[PDB]
Amino acid sequence: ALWQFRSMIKCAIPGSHPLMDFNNYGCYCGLGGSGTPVDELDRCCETHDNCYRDAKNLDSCKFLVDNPYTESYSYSCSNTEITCNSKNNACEAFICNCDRNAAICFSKAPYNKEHKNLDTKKYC
Ligand SMILES: CCCCOC(=O)c1ccccc1C(=O)OCCCC
Ligand SMILES: [Ca+2]
Ligand SMILES: [Ca+2]
Ligand SMILES: [Ca+2]
Ligand SMILES: [Cl-]
Repeated sequence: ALWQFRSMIKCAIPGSHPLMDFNNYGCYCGLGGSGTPVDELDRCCETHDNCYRDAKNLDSCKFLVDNPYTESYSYSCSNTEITCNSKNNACEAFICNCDRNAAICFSKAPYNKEHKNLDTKKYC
C-alpha cells in the first residue's frame, strides 16, 4: 500500500524524506508520467509505474478503486534490507516486489537535484 512503499524507501535510504525526495521527480516519479525518463532514478519510477500496470493486468487481482497502492502486504526492514513476506498472496507479493525493487533501485541511482519538480510539460 502506498504508506508501506514510503516506509520501504526510508528502509533502503535512511536519510530520505520519501514524499519530498521522490514525489514529482523527473517525468515518472509522481502521478502518471509521460515521455522518456530523464535519468536512472526517473527510470526506476517509470519501471515502478509499469510494474503497477502489469499487476492491474493480473486477471487474478482486483484492487480496491483499481489502485494497487490500496493493497497492503507484509514486509520487514532489517539493516537497510527489505524482505517481502512469503505469506503475502500472489497479488500482494506482486505489489510488494514492485515496491521493493523500486526502493532498492532508488537507493543505487544518482539523485539529480535539477530533476526535482522538472517542468514536465516541456521536458517529458
Ligand atoms: C488509478 C487512479 C490513480 C490514483 O492516484 C494515486 O494512487 C496516488 C496518490 C498519492 C500519491 C501518488 C499516487 C500515484 O502516483 O499513483 C499513480 C497512478 C497514475 C495513474
Ligand atoms: Ca513516488
Ligand atoms: Ca509515476
Ligand atoms: Ca491485503
Ligand atoms: Cl512517494
